[PDB]
Amino acid sequence: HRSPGVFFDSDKGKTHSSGKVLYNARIIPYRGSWLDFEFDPKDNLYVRID
DNA sequence: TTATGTAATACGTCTGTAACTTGTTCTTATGTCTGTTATGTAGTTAATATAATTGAAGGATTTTAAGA
Repeated sequence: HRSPGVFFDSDKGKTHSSGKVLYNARIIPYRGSWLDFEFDPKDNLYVRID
């Protein structure tokens, strides 16, 4: 499985019309809720909870 | 020649078998009534107590309605 902790990933420029590689961070515990922090194509940082 | 008397032979026939049928008589299987016990239903309890719940997770593409 995936080790608990924080993983920093990117979409490799395959989502938006332009390249615009978008970066996100995901924290996963052994037990509990997930947290996500993404970048949008407008260069603003957003949060997702579960 | 012809009466006579035996003998073959064909037909009734008296009786022994068997089929058709009923009486009735006894036995048994079944349907029903009744009494008793277990099952199924229902109502009530009065320190006080006053916004769940449990997960779940590397998807990748299309098409089509709402929002602006």
